[PDB]
Amino acid sequence: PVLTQPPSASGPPGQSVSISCSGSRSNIGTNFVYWYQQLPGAAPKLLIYKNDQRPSGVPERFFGSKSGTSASLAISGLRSEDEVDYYCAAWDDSLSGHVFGAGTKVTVLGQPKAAPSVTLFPPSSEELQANKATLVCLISDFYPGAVTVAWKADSSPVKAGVETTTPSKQSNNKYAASSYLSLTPEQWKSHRSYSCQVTHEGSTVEKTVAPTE
Amino acid sequence: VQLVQSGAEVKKPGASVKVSCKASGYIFSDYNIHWVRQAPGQGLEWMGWISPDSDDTNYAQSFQGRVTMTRDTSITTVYMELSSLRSDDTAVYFCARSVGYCSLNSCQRWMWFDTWGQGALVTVSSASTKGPSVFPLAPSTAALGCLVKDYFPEPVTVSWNSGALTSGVHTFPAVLQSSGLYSLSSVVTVPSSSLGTQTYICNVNHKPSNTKVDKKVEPKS
Amino acid sequence: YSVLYNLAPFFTFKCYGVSPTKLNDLCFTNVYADSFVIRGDEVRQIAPCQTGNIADYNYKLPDDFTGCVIAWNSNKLDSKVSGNYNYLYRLFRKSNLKPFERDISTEIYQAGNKPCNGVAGFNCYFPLRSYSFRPTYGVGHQPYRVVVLSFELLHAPATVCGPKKSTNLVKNKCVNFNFNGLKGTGVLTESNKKFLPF
Amino acid sequence: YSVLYNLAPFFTFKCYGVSPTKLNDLCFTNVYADSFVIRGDEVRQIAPC
Ligand SMILES: *[C@@H]1O[C@H](CO)[C@@H](O)[C@H](O)[C@H]1NC(C)=O
Ligand SMILES: *[C@@H]1O[C@H](CO)[C@@H](O)[C@H](O)[C@H]1NC(C)=O
Repeated sequence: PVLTQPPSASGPPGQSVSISCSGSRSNIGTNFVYWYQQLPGAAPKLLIYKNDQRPSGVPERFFGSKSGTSASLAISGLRSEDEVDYYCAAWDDSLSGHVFGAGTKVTVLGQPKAAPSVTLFPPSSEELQANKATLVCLISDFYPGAVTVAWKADSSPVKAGVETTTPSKQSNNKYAASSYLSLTPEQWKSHRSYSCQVTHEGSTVEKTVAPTE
Repeated sequence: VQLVQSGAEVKKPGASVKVSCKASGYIFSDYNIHWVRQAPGQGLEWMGWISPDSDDTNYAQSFQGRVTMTRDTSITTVYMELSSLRSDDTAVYFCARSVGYCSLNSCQRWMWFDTWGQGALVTVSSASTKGPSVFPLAPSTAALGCLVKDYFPEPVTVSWNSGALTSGVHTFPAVLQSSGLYSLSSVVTVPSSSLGTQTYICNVNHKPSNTKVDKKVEPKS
Repeated sequence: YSVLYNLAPFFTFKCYGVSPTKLNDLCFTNVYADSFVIRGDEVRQIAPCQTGNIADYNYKLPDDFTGCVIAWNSNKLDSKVSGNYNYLYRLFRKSNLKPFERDISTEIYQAGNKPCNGVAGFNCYFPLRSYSFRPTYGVGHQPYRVVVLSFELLHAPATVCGPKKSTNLVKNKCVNFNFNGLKGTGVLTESNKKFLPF
Repeated sequence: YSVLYNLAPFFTFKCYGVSPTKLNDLCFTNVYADSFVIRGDEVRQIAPC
């Protein structure tokens, strides 16, 4: 009744990529299977219909078959236009409704190691007049996109009230993230200093701010 | 053919939402239109289809009574309405179209979707529409910016010097707080010599709440 | 039997047993109606002792038939752009069908000796195949809405026939009679015999 | 006598002599095939006399 699929797939250029999509005995075989591809930030489009039939305007590098129970396909080669996820679809007699897979985002397999840039900002005076305080730590220009944010109050780390973002791609294929610490204005003055520690690839960059500049 | 849909809308948990898809370039009287939903973190989930000429409709087991079907062949539009939507309905709506007539249940195994409509994005989260609060970040090569605090919902647009300053401008992605309100910051890299001469003003605009705040960033001694 | 002529012209009007010309004189006791749709090449298959598609695998007809069939074109209603997939047939089955027997299943045929049993592949295919009605298709693939108006002999008190006027009868006179479809010449006299109320 | 049904639907299937329903039971000694093409109005012309 459920149609499993791996979250993502990887493959070097000019090499076949294996995509797995398996279902139940009534989901596959009893009814035909269908495949669709979705552009990023757009609408999905039909790719493969009627089992092994190939439509006009779609090239021949897509070879797909449902086998007996698990539907698997491979792509001859890899290009930059093939960086789209694929959805496998089939009909279920017991559920009486269509089912779809999770999707496999094919990634084309360069950027060297870069130290992250950390900029920590003190809470604004206008925000402090509104009985609020927020520490803004900004992380930019690091590769690969895997960082861990640690907040230190003098010598005691703090865990309550921290909100961090997932790493997102920049314009120059770099990664960036931001961390926010909601703080009591009475607690900001009572501490000597606040530090934002960013751990990236075993290297830590720490910026320290003070209530008295 | 052309299959236009309604634009992006914002909503509140427990409320009702209504979207419509218009059919053009083909005969509406004998071509079915299917409704599918795509939420982030998972794949497509099927909802149902509507008969354009007849009135019989079929729904999924999870959405048997939650969804409603309305049609009007005079203007060739399909009206999709949802009542008592849950908090996890933040997704996009596609007015998928299939060739031929598939009013019966048994024709779905030979049925495929050829053309798809545009994504009707709806944002649902446990929060009310509240205007943002903008405060400057004084510099301490210099870094200055503005933090967009306590706004709902997405999105916000930030610009520097009304679009004149475009080099070194980075807009960070939003974050989800424990109170249900979003936070965002945007920093720009400027030379340290041009701090006491040039004026840097952040232009924060929030279209869902119709709030536009222009805050000037000044250094603090 | 007069409001069915304004629908559409009839491609065929064959009638085994009862002749169409005299549907008003007879009076039956029960009327059977079997409605389905066929394509243009499939019209001749609605006949006793036929095979291949319908009278062997889908809708078996008995050897003796005294009913009528009505066929007409329905290009204006059922035929759609790029065909209609609602109407199906069964092509694969292990055995034949008894007359007037309806079958339905979600199982798939086992053509060969391989025990597939729910998995499609070689020697295991779906028995139901869809057929479409495209405008580009010829007369051999067109929607032909047909009905099977099955009948039977007079072995019961008659119920359904035409609105013929029933005049008052006379006794002890040489007068023709028409009692529920049967006609003859004679006299009607009261008899002292006994008939069980059934 | 099973692969000919998957080709195309049959406009006519009239059979003189042998009945189409029982081709499996008998066993013949000589099979002759004569293939040609005709128009729609000449379908009925394939008949004796
Ligand atoms: C069939 O019913 C429709 C419904 O109003 C009617 O318009 C049409 O004339 C009918 N067809 C006949 C009486 O042949
Ligand atoms: C006739 O032969 C061709 C040759 O490959 C094949 O593709 C086609 O399916 C055949 N027709 C049948 C089996 O009806």
